[PDB]
Amino acid sequence: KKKVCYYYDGDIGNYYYGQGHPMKPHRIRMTHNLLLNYGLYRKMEIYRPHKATAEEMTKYHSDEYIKFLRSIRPDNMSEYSKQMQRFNVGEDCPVFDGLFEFCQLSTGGSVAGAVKLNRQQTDMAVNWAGGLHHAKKSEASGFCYVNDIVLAILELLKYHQRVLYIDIDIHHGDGVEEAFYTTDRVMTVSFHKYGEYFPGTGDLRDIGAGKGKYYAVNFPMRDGIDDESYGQIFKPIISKVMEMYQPSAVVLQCGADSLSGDRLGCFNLTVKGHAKCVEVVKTFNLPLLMLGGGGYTIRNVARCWTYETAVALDCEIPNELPYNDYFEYFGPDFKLHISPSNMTNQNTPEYMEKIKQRLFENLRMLP
Amino acid sequence: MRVGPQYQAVVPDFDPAKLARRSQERDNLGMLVWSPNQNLSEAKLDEYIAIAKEKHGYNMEQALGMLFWHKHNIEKSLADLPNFTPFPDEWTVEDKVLFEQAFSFHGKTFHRIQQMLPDKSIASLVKFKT
Amino acid sequence: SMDENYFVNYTFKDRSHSGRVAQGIMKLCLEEELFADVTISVEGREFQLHRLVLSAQSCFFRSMFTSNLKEAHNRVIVLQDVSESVFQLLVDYIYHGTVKLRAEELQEIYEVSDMYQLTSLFEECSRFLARTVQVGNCLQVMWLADRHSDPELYTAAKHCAKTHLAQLQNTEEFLHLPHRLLTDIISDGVPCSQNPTEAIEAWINFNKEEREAFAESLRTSLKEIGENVHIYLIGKESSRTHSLAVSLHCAEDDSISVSGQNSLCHQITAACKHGGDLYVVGGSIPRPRRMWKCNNATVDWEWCAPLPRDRLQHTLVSVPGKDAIYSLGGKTLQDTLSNAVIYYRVGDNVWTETTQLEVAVSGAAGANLNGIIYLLGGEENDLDFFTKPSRLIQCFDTETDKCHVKPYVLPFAGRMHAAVHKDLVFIVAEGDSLVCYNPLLDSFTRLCLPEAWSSAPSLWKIASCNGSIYVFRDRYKKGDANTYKLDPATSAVTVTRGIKVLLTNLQFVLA
Amino acid sequence: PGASMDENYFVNYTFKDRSHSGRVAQGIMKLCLEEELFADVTISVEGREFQLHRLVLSAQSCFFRSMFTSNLKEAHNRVIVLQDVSESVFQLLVDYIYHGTVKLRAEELQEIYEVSDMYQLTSLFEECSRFLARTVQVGNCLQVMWLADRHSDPELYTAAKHCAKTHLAQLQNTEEFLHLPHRLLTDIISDGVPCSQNPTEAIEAWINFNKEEREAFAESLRTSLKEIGENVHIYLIGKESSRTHSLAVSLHCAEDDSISVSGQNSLCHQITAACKHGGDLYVVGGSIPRPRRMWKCNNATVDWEWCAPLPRDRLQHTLVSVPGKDAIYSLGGKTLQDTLSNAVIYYRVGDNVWTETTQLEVAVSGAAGANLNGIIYLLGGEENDLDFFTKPSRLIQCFDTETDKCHVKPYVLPFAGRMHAAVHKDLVFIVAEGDSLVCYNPLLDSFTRLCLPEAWSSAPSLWKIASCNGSIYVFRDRYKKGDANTYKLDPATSAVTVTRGIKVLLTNLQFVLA
Ligand SMILES: O=P(O)(O)O[C@H]1[C@H](OP(=O)(O)O)[C@@H](OP(=O)(O)O)[C@@H](OP(=O)(O)O)[C@H](OP(=O)(O)O)[C@H]1OP(=O)(O)O
Repeated sequence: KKKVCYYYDGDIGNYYYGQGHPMKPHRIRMTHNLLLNYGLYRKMEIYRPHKATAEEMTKYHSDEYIKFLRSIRPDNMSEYSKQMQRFNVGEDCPVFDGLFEFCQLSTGGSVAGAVKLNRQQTDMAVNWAGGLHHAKKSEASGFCYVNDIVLAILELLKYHQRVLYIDIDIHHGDGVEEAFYTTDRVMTVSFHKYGEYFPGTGDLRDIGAGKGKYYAVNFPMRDGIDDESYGQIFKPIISKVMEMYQPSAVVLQCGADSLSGDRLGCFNLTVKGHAKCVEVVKTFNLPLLMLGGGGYTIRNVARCWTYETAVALDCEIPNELPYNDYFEYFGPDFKLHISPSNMTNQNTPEYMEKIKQRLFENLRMLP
Repeated sequence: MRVGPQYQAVVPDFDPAKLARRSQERDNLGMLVWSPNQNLSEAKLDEYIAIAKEKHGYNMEQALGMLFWHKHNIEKSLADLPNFTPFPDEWTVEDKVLFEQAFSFHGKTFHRIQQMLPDKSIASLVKFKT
Repeated sequence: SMDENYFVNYTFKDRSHSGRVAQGIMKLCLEEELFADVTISVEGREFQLHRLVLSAQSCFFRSMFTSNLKEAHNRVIVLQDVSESVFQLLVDYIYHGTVKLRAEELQEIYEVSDMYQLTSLFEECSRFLARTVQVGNCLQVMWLADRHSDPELYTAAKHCAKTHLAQLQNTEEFLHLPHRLLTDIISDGVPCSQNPTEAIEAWINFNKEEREAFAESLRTSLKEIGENVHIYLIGKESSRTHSLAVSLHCAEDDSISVSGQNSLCHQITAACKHGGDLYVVGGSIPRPRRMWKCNNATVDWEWCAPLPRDRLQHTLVSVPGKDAIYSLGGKTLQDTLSNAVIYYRVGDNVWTETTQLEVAVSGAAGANLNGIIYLLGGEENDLDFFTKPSRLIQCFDTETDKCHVKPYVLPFAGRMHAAVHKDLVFIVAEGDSLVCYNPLLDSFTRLCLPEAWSSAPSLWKIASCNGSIYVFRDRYKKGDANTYKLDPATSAVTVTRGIKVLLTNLQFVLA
Repeated sequence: PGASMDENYFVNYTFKDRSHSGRVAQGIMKLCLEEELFADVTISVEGREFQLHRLVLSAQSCFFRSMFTSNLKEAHNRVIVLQDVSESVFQLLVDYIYHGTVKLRAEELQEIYEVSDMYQLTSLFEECSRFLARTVQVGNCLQVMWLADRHSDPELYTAAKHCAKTHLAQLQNTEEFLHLPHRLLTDIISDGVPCSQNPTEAIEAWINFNKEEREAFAESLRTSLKEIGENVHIYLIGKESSRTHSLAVSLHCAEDDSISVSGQNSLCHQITAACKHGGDLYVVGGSIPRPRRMWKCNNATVDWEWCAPLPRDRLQHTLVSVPGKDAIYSLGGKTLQDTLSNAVIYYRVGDNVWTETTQLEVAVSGAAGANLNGIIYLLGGEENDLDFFTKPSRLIQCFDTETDKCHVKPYVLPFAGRMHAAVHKDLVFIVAEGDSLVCYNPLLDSFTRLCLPEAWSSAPSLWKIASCNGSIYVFRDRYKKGDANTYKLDPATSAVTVTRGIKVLLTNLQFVLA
């Protein structure tokens, strides 16, 4: 019977990255509608996030980068060409109308959730508009401009000695691992696909630098991992991290591109196998901040995030989707749960056991 | 992996005494829109939602926000909806026809669609199956 | 091998025994010609031969010599079904192992090799005949393959006969062929442009006394198919700045025409033409893993499963034998050459991983020959952390999932375009050179391209269709559809017309 | 192999059958032996009649070709008898001529050698000469040397000459050496004999055998008598149980089948690799994380002139000495980033400069190295799999130091993991865990396997191998209390004995170098 808080801004779904861009901010509007029509909206506290000021963003990002983000518009792209080249903005991180407002809303939801958890006013905080884990300190990467996870953790670090960050996106959380690479107050755990893949980092040999050595766990994967293998490897590693690190707050990034049938991912998970991670994390009774992430098949993202929000509330919802404004998006089955494909799992038990044993050896060296 | 002062974040300094000190003040961020009430009955909430829907075209979110406004009391909420009915975006059939023609000419470039539809913002064009 | 030790006793096997024996036989029986024990008289010319070599090379002569008869045991053997020249050719092949094959005496060598049971020469002559089959000799070659029980030559001749059926009707050789050969011709599926029905009526009306009873069976087995010939011309137009995929249809007289177009709204890093469909791989530069599929009928783009890895300048090869599309090699976004091999199952919509290449290359050209992928040229990994042009050939055997590197090298190095014509690969690179590669004989052949276009060092693209090779220019000058038609038999090029789509840039030419 | 212009596959071209020679050979074997057809000559050896074919005999040898052509009476003769060859030897030669494979034995080796020389059977003659040089010893060194003199064989002559020079003391008083020709004795002495043989006494005895005619030759022998130092050495280093300093022990083993300590040296540096080049020791060491300190200073060299450190920081790399180029090659290894390396570098002793070379086909570490006439063999080790970890390897790689090319052999070793290799008489002897010893013949691409004494196999002890003068010594890594467990193996009869008398105090054996 914990308390769950929900952050949502009604205008987040009206921002368009561009034509043919895989990133659709509309996957949060359909998630919100599914939550409303499933009855889970009435079960939590609903907040309208504040717009994070530029001064809050510069707690991590540089002042020049935030100033460029505030100044650039599609109308005046001619005068900033050198600035766009320097800050990695324009090719894959396009300049679109209302970019800074989108960043402000995404950052404000996460920071408000972290503040709410700091004051012991809630046990869980949800923000599906956040979770942009690729943005760097002074440049944009991977559809992300402002790293709100880093700012949320920096808010949490004001009150908690140790914070644990878990990332179940199919991509490496390079923006968050880089920021907290040389500190032991944050341990960054990442499960990701490795080998000629974006972003190119996340090696098993990357364990931390300087004062924060052994405080960066990486679990490289192969193609086609399913629910059974993911469940077999997730619970032991997380239990060992809990035993060794002993954190006081958790930030969980629930990226939905590790589902089956994604437009950009190559895993074979389902909605239940995705939410098993949320179920496992929830058993440790620590403050939790549940953030969004990837996910490029929009209906699957909506289903996964709705089921994970139901899991957080400890509420059961029927497999038959209710009537919502986007009922035509979920046809023709009109079911909440998806079925896996027939791809082969390249993660053989020997490889998985070797990686797990190496990670266990690395975790036992924690001071 | 790049290690440097311009790559990493400046974490605070741990202050054990200052942890459980300031968690009552400063700034609470976000605006409360809805909060559960245990004394409220499920049947009463469902009936209020149904009447708000088939009385003035109030969706679930708007009716829930109105109920939170009147201190979770249904009686003062059933007699306050007609005072200010929330007229939605007024998309006339003419404007829809212009949107369809602009989409046919240009496509999903809302920047160009706004050129011949200047009375609508881009956020209104993105929000606006067949 | 357990009691064998190199200090007391062991078995010594000479690996140079066979070559030494063969060379000694050639040197003894060619230059000096001693120890001749048999005499073969062909058209009045006596050949002093050795029955040991003859019996070791063919079962016909072995049974002639061992199981002796009146003619084969008195003093001499006289052969009457073979002329002097072809018999001298066969003697040269038997004794030396090397023979010069000409198309002017191909059928006679084929028949005599079948008679004397020289199986390797028979297979080579059959491959030559299937290469050079055309309209005028189609039914004659069909007769030859049927009489000599040659399946592959039969299918080659029958495929050539079905696609030119309209021209065959006015010929007596088509009116005189029997019922069964016509069932094999019809059943495979005749294109509608050849008017199979008119051919059937003409054949059945040639002699209506004892042929009308076959009408029902002939009409029931008739098969009509769509447009099986296709070339795709992904490129950029002057007006539309995104892209354009243009379809090309080639008629029976070897003329290309535009049969459709479909603008591409994304940026493309690789393309392929599995079957009659077009597959493109692209998206963005950081993540070039998204895949789409197009059909000329649908005029749309259906998204497929994403690539398991994102690479640049990888090779897309279509293997219709296993119904899959292969992605070999490439260059990662960290400027590192890749040697991974992954294939895509069209029926399942699933990507899978296979064995890796021996050498990691990028920018190579891909060609499929009966289920074997050849990786030609590209970019190799230079020692000093750089990359250099590649001139080696890699052989990925699809059936057994194995990779090999050919000991020989291509005549040229770098980037090139390949096309499979008949059982051969045509390769074109920068420098006005056209190379025909025969992977079964491990040999190359250069066709000289006129130096009229040597001033501009532009890329060249080649595509093949029903008996000719079309060569395309990457850098099209304004208002000039410069496409040339190559005839491999005579190596004569000819400027072609009929293309009226102003493609300023030619990015991909698919089959 | 250029692209032809006068040939096109649609008009006319040249077809060459690559299966012609094999088919011809197989047909010849079948017809001639399984069915015995078309025989045109008869050869009689010791009353045994052979029905052979003149074509097959003339295609293999020039002796038989000139014998058969001979266009006179002696060519067209019914039966030709041969008198210098036994029936069994002729049967073996016929089998070799017709099949291409023969079974060589040491009891008939000299007869086959002579007959193959007489009949111009070049490849059989070369293989017989290699076999004869492999198994030369005291009892036949002079006889083999005189045998190779009549047949003009340089390699066998040098092998027998080295065998006779190394054991001159035993041959000094023998009867055969007394009637040695002057040129043969000059060839023996001028090569350079060890000081333990006492060549002066031998030449004095030879002169005293016939003082009348050999007196004039006395001065030439004294002038041409050159002596050399001791280079037959085994350098084994190790760590004592109670001492943390590695001690390098040098051994000299004479022809009397006895091995003894020649000296000891103490080194206080942890050692990751070592090699024996010439007569002096080369050691690669260093402290973490800079393990590239090549050793130039000790009490035996009394110098400190900074022997060129390795330009790469690697572990478990292979140090192989190539005396032909006076170079030491450092192949493979594992870098500090836990990734296997395929870097090959060499070190010229006179130049004192490390130079990079072409990489290996695969990256390995811990592989055994062996030099066979300028070709380096990397055997075993560990290779990467499940691509963050390593897996034991059973691969063979060759590195030709002349053409600077690397190849991977199609076959694999019978065992995998960590091995120790020793080159003994143009053969590589490889040992590993499991008490199995493997002899490798790279020329024939074949293995033979002896089973070492498995009386003590439960102990997880490593085995080291070092060849010495026709005998192989096997060293036990885990020595017992008071037991210097060393075994001497004679590869001819596969008899393993015990060599008590060598007083090694090293509890743990790190490197055994030869
Ligand atoms: O080509 P993209 O930019 O990646 O986007 C298109 C399309 O957008 P456009 O109409 O601007 O081309 C999407 O529709 P909207 O988001 O604009 O409504 C739609 O994707 P969703 O269904 O996720 O919205 C579609 O994908 P689908 O084939 O699933 O309809 C997707 O991709 P295509 O390139 O395949 O059309």
